[PDB]
Amino acid sequence: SLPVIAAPSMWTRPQIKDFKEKIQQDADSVITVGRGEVVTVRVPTHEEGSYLFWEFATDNYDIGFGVYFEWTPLLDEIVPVYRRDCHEEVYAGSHQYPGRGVYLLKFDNSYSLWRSKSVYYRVYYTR
Amino acid sequence: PPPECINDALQAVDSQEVRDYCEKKGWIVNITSQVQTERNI
Repeated sequence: SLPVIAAPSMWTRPQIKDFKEKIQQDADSVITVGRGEVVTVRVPTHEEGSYLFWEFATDNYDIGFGVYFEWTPLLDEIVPVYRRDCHEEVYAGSHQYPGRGVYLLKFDNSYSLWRSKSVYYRVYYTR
Repeated sequence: PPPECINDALQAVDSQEVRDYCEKKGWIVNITSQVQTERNI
């Protein structure tokens, strides 16, 4: 049979100001998504069974967010892209590695005609 | 330390401190600097 993929986990936590100021230290962890733009963050390949952790937030507005997995071009839909209010709270989640491959974090502003978004993000994995 | 257990913990108690603790013990690794970015319109 084809691999069964684990359901992702998602949660929020209330301290956004502290997150941003912490993430602001590394300037490359903060990216501007232009009007009508989609920025895809590609996480380096890791071993099966591990977990990817992601966190993100924005300043003044919501942004579209989803997660796909690219096998070592087959893609799987982990977290469907949807708009989140990550300006109100820090958004975080996790997924178990189905196999060896690249994770794609989609920050999707494509619906926004007049507004650029500032995205503060961070990622971990388990050894 | 099972990854499944690290995962379960981070849902309930999530904080910078817990993440720091797990990173010190070598359980999790911060890869944010090692990513590639692709920008489409």
